[PDB]
Amino acid sequence: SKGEELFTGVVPILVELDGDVNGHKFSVSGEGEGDATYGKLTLKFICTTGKLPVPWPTLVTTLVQCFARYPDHMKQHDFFKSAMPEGYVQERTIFFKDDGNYKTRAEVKFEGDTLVNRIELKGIDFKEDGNILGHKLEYNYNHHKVYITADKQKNGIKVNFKTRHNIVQLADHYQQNTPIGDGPVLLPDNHYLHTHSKLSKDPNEKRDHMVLLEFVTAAGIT
Ligand SMILES: [Cl-]
Ligand SMILES: [Zn+2]
Ligand SMILES: [Zn+2]
Ligand SMILES: [Zn+2]
Ligand SMILES: [Zn+2]
Ligand SMILES: [Zn+2]
Repeated sequence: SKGEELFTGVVPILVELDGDVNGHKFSVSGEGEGDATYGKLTLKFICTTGKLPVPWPTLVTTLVQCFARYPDHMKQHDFFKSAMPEGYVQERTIFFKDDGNYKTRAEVKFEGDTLVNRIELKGIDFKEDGNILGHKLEYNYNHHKVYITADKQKNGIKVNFKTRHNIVQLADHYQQNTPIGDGPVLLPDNHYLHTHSKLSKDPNEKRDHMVLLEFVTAAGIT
């Protein structure tokens, strides 16, 4: 697709999130770069409103799958790049086992050379002594397969996966992505993305933050 040509090199990224979980409002901003040729994302996130009222790892999935590396034989299945530069809307619900849920809406699109992911998140029904509001999560390495199928009536895709974070907390993620523009997109055969991520800290950063390194690779079609 033509969208694909936009990702041939290193692309700067801006990520922005306004959130409200059980009435606790906050905001996060992040920046870095993506290199789809390697499926590689490197980002640093800051909580601009002070202390994050939820654990950083619970926000990773919310905080740009257009940077996935699609092998050559699968490139006709890359919906995400095909929707660019006009972009796509990503809507998710995340159901935390025995606890609350997040509902999110994001617009992912190019603003000139910058890929911008602008998000709103609302979280409800969380328990005060649950794992999310009680901040009980580890902060290490994860790998999850992200399953994708076409949603042809909406000219987009439907996505599902599970996460697990050690305290273990389970979450079911359900996602729908729809193009912003009216032009043609690639509607994929069923496949999945390997999503491998590592969180860390910047030793010189005083603000509440997260450094993220992520490698995303499409698979599941022989
Ligand atoms: Cl994986
Ligand atoms: Zn925490
Ligand atoms: Zn809004
Ligand atoms: Zn493992
Ligand atoms: Zn989790
Ligand atoms: Zn994997």
